[PDB]
Amino acid sequence: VVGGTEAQRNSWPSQISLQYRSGSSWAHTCGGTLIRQNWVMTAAHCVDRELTFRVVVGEHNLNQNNGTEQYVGVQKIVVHPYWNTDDVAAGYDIALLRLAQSVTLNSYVQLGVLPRAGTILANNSPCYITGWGLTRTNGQLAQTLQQAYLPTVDYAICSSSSYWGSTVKNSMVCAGGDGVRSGCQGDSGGPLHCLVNGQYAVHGVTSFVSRLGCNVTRKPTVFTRVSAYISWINNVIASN
Ligand SMILES: [Ca+2]
Repeated sequence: VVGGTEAQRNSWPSQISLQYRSGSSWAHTCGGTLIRQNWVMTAAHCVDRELTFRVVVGEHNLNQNNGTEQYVGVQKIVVHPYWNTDDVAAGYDIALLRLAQSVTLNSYVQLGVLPRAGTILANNSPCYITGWGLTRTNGQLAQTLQQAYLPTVDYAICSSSSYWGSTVKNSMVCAGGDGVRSGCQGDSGGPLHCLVNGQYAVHGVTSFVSRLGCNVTRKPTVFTRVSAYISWINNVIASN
């Protein structure tokens, strides 16, 4: 997250760190949202590689013991069947991970609240992106979880020529684009939390930014629109 502030430890308890095995250690690669005690919602593109993955819940600082972490292997990966790795702009950038164990809920570990199917937010709706992604374009991952206030940019504006044009689909949510704050590599798969009727819900799964850079004016961060996939999500959990 570029232009973020450090999140309080208990603000976003559904945020997870998706990590891969790298030699004798584990490396953060993406975010995710805990949606059942044994299911995580993330981006399809985060799990294209043939890697070994684990999920960390209750995580705050990737580089130090927080006293709150639970580490769990990934047992099954269900990518949206229409996902195509060579075409992120087509959408469908969403995947569900079944965890090998059910995690224990507490102040640091909670299920993310999902929007009702079909819900579209009004332009300029208040949202926060969270994650441990790069804190600058071509920079390095955050140690501590970051948040940044990224108001939505509706489809009409986001798909206009000076924004993302045809690249953005109505199955996506755009947010930010102020040239200061943005998601960035390593935030992919994580939540966009938006305040609606007094309650934050996870409206987006972080998907992509400009090839030009993370914080680029009129290139808001783009997220898979969770509310476009509620039936798909329910169907997968029901059948697995
Ligand atoms: Ca830690």
